Amino acid sequence: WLKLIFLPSILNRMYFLLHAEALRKRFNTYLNLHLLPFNGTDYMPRPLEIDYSLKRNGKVKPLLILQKTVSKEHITPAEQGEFLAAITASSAADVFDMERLEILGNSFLKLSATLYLASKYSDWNEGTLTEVKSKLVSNRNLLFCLIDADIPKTLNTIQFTPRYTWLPP
Amino acid sequence: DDDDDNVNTEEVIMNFSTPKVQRFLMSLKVSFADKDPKDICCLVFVERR
Amino acid sequence: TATVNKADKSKDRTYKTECPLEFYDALPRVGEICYAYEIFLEPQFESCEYTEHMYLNLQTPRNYAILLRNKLPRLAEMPLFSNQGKLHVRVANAPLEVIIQNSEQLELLHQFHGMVFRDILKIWHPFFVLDRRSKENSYLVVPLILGAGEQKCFDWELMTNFRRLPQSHGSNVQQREQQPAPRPEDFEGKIVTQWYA
Amino acid sequence: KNYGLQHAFKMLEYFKICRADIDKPLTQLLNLELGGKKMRANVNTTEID
Repeated sequence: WLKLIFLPSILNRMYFLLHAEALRKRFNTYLNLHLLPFNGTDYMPRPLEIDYSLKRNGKVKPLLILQKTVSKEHITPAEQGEFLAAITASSAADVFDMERLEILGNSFLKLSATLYLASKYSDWNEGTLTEVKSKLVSNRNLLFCLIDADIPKTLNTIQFTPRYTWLPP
Repeated sequence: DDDDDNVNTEEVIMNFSTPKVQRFLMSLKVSFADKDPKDICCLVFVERR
Repeated sequence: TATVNKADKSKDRTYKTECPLEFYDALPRVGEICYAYEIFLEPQFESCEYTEHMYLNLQTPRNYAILLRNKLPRLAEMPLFSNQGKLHVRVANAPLEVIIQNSEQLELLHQFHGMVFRDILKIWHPFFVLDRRSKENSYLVVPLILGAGEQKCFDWELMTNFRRLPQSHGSNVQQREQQPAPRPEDFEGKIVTQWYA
Repeated sequence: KNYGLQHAFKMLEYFKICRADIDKPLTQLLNLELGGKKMRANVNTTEID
């Protein structure tokens, strides 16, 4: 009885854990990184980590992201828990959310859109480049280009209230 | 009797009411024990305003 | 190009949610191989006089698994927070492969699975119905017991006994006179409730 | 965070945010060219100095 008390939470978490695993395998396959020993059949998913930052919980140090960008020896496997955190929205009152990854993702998206536009339309004034960049990274464009990827059907965005708004398997 | 006020309120209510009210509360509890608030919709008819 | 849709910045859309591919069509079938993944709950809190009961109970080998026709991938360890501390939950990587050769056996399995939510957790709703369509989000939860050796087997006696939770009824003196004397053994490690209170 | 910018650039091709081209693959965005008529690479350095 005591073990079964926790069953709804475990089932709800395994739902989105399987969703995140599917996303992880799909993205690793798209980048041809699925054949790596880390991401192959020998993948050991690391345990989920609590985000304690959440409210309800001389010399320059080299930057890690660039260091693994220029060298493949420091490429780390894309964690399943990280993908679950990306899926889980803040509205779902879970122990992790999507905001911290969203900051880095938004900055990278802005940088990449800027570089792409500057390389594609180097003969434009900065007003139109800024306008086009704002349109590209706008909420509507991201919404549409994620809806056409069948991602929003697997998001975790509602609070878990099993007795009220949940359908058991 | 005790210090737990949450059960003290129920105990004093059940001890300071006529059997009509006590039986009414017991029926209300056994009819809507752990149900969904969206699923229950009931009326209570009494005489005086 | 249009600027009409720039005003409603706080819009939202309705999306048809889809279960993970493993959960879809995961209803175990008669005569087909099925996989059960035991769920292990590991208490992290230190045992004390107030956390003794959970810390001893959750380490018992009488765990429950999840039955699927599909094979689950390796799952990350998950943390859970009870009132008396943090919990670590892991799903066994190697599934338990068993065969179902009887129709009423599967019926009993699904009956127990439905009973758990209907009575033990009280997630049931009047319009809820046991699902046999073998479609989205269809899998069972089965209790496990120790058999021969380290291998585990289904708790057939529990689900053949607990099709529904017995209703709590009080016993008066006259009918308590001839009732058998209570024994310590049938009262050890069980679930009891106060019908008089 | 897991695969660096070179591998992350392919996501924008996957999400169709940035349309790819034969001349300029998406993985070479770090090779940005300050191109166009706005440069004059034949100017000797004394004019700049």
